[PDB]
Amino acid sequence: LVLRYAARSDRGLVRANNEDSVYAGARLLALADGMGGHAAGEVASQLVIAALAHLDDDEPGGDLLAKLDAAVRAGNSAIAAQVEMEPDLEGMGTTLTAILFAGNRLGLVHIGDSRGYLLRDGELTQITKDDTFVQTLVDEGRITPEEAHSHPQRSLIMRALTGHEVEPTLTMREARAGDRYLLCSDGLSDPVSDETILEALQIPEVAESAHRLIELALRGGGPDNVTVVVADLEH
Ligand SMILES: [Mn+2]
Ligand SMILES: [Mn+2]
Ligand SMILES: [Mn+2]
Repeated sequence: LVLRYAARSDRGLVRANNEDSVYAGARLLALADGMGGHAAGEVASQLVIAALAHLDDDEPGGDLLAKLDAAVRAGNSAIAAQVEMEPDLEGMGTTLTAILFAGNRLGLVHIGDSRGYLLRDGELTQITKDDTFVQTLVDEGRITPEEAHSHPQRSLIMRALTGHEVEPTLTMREARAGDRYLLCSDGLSDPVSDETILEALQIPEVAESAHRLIELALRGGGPDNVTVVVADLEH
């Protein structure tokens, strides 16, 4: 199995700079939505993606999940070390969603409100859980999935890599030929619904699909940095 991918990142129409970072290679897809004043979010997302990049070089083998886990923790430690060197960066952090492929298996690591999706046999499923305030309220039965869509704090992030102790979610999944994956920052999914994302993901060529996702986000106002990685598994 091989990966045919397209990655696209845009500042949007509002923000002064782009604090999303993204990696896409032969076996690793990774997306980090950074935050922090004075472009410190660029630093956090860069540091975490750089720590994961080496996972692209070799077949993971036995402990694919432990290797993903170690890379994420190494990125988180790099943030802590960078804050030590320049204490004015305190507060900076980033989400991370990444998939590492190994034949008919993949490892998924996730923290924050970036998203991973699978499109398989015409059906779209979100394979990550949002660390947002509305997700906390849904888990407690305080609101319904429907009221979450209009809640003023619906994009509010509750957990991220900030250089402190963290436990990201690690999942092993089955991967199939014909699958299409999407990684995205909340700059896509805040303005664009899953119904619309699905239509864009059925565009045959991966680069045209990714372009369309960015276009739709910008048509919804482009309030945030928007980043996507669209990838196909083929024979
Ligand atoms: Mn950001
Ligand atoms: Mn958000
Ligand atoms: Mn964002």
